[PDB]
Amino acid sequence: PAPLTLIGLGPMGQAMGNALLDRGHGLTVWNRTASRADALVARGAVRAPTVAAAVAANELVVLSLTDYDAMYALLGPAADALAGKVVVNLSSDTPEKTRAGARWIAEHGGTLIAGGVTCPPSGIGSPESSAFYSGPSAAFERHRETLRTLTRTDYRGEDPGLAALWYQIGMVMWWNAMLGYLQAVALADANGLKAADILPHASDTVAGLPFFLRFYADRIDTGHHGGDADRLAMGTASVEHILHTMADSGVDTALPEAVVALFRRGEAAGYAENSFSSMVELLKKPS
Amino acid sequence: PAPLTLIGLGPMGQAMGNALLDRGHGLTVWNRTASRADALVARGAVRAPTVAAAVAANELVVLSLTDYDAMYALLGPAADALAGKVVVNLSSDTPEKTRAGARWIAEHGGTLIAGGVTCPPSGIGSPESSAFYSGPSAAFERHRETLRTLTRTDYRGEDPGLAALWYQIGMVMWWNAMLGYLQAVALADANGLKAADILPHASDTVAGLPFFLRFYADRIDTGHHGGDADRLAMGTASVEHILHTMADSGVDTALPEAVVALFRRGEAAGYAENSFSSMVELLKKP
Ligand SMILES: NC(=O)c1ccc[n+]([C@@H]2O[C@H](COP(=O)([O-])OP(=O)(O)OC[C@H]3O[C@@H](n4cnc5c(N)ncnc54)[C@H](OP(=O)(O)O)[C@@H]3O)[C@@H](O)[C@H]2O)c1
Ligand SMILES: NC(=O)c1ccc[n+]([C@@H]2O[C@H](COP(=O)([O-])OP(=O)(O)OC[C@H]3O[C@@H](n4cnc5c(N)ncnc54)[C@H](OP(=O)(O)O)[C@@H]3O)[C@@H](O)[C@H]2O)c1
Repeated sequence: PAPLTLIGLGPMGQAMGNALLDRGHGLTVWNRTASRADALVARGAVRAPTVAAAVAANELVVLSLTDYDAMYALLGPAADALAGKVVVNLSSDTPEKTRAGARWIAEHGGTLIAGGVTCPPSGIGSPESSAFYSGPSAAFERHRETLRTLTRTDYRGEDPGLAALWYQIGMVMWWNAMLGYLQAVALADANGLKAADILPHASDTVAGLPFFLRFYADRIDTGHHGGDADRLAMGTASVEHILHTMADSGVDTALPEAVVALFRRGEAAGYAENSFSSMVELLKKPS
Repeated sequence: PAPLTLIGLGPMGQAMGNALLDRGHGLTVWNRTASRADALVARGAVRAPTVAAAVAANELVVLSLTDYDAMYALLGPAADALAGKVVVNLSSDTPEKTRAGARWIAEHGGTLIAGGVTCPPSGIGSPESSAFYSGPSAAFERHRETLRTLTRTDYRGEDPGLAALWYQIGMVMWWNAMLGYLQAVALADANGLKAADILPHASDTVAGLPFFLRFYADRIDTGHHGGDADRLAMGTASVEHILHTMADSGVDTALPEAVVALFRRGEAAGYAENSFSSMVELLKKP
């Protein structure tokens, strides 16, 4: 196993450091809050005295930070010593800001590989986990085996904005679903029900969603949103029932209102008799 | 196989009527659009000439209409014939509209059992189909074996609105995830990808949700909102990245702004260093 540097020891960074040590990689770590490296150092990791020494310790530098602005904040002061470094940035950001980070790293002599890890910390090191990757192909294949200690690698191409784009595409569905979980848990609590009580029904509901994703993927791609499978106006009545159920129980309604608002736009565009998938045409319009 | 009356012959009522005839139930049907009963009547179902005759023909009356206002419009003129009837209303609506409907059926001598079917029409009669049920237990227990012809019966309690409540609880996440799929498709199309291209990743995303449902289940229930797996402030940046990715790609941001606004309410309430699950404290009833 190759040696490498890991900067950023939040929930994800902690998990990566433990999985890299599990594999036997000579690991050099650094974190702004130094205390978060203690457990990894006790397991055999080398604590870098500074972030510059961390970068200098290896060719491969992995970052697990909140966003790309934290990269400039951490790597900025000693950016002159980034020449010849391979910076694998596993932080979420937009495709535009991801490209900007790649441009900034190249201008200082390094090369940036963009990554988007699609698993929680407990998923690091497991082969069922995956992560999108885009950036320079040669530098990626040169460090793919080390990156495969963390997750499976899904290389998307040369443009660094690709991995960030793919990460956002899945996360917009994920946050929508999990905020609906909190919304469902809040409704259950107002009626004397726990998250553990609604867990089986909530899990069965989301587990059947792939069948509908497949059924509507083919239909959306033909560009025709016929109301033969479902009628948007019936979806409006359904989400309105959710909203009023929430309000009747005294539960916050901010997100149910936003859902109803989009259906009302679908009806305002004349899509009442078409499938609810027709709203993908409103969603493609700017603003 | 007890006889019963079925009113409401849309796609759901059609499947129930066929499933009942399959098992051998004596079926009286009526629909506002009378031609909808043609296939069921050719199969042996008795067509009632009026809604009054339909209600008077049996003790068990099953409704499969749009909402509970449709029950008032339909049964209102025949409200006298409701005395002694057991109305099993399988239409989806809010718990409160269900409770008002139960009081209305009680005011006219009957008793209402509410049902929340969690399967499409093609699931009716299938063994793995299920429906929530609420209302007076004795009236439900006397007709449970007939209702079990349609789906499995999941009795949830005496409160008539309980069946609708459980239906709504599952539907919050279903619509949130499905609408998010449309958002992902639109973002994908603005960047040269089709729904077929992001379908495998979208399927992985939703199929991995039950792990996160279990992970945050007992944490939310015990009030443990620690930031060992996630900090809310990190999620704020993440949903801000989605929002500006939508904006940069020139697609709609209405729901991404609504998601960002909720996260910022979490920070505003002092939860920035807690897990994102702590936002349930903001969504809860006083
Ligand atoms: N959490 C997840 O489950 C998960 C999974 C996949 C993707 N991601 C992405 O992975 C990244 C890491 O998230 P996370 O949850 O592991 O942790 P996080 O809470 O976002 O923090 C990660 C690290 O960023 C550092 N950091 C943030 N802002 C900084 C700044 N201005 N200057 C210096 N250091 C800064 C923190 O340093 P300190 O230790 O000093 O605070 C911390 O070590 C994010 O981009 C996230 O979207 C999250
Ligand atoms: N279909 C599903 O995927 C599904 C799954 C779960 C449960 N459900 C719930 O099951 C119920 C029925 O589903 P569906 O697809 O059959 O709905 P639908 O197609 O809208 O059927 C509505 C039925 O109610 C009748 N109706 C509506 N308004 C009326 C009024 N004012 N007076 C008299 N009759 C009236 C209609 O009669 P006409 O024929 O004369 O128009 C029709 O028979 C809904 O509440 C739905 O949410 C549906």
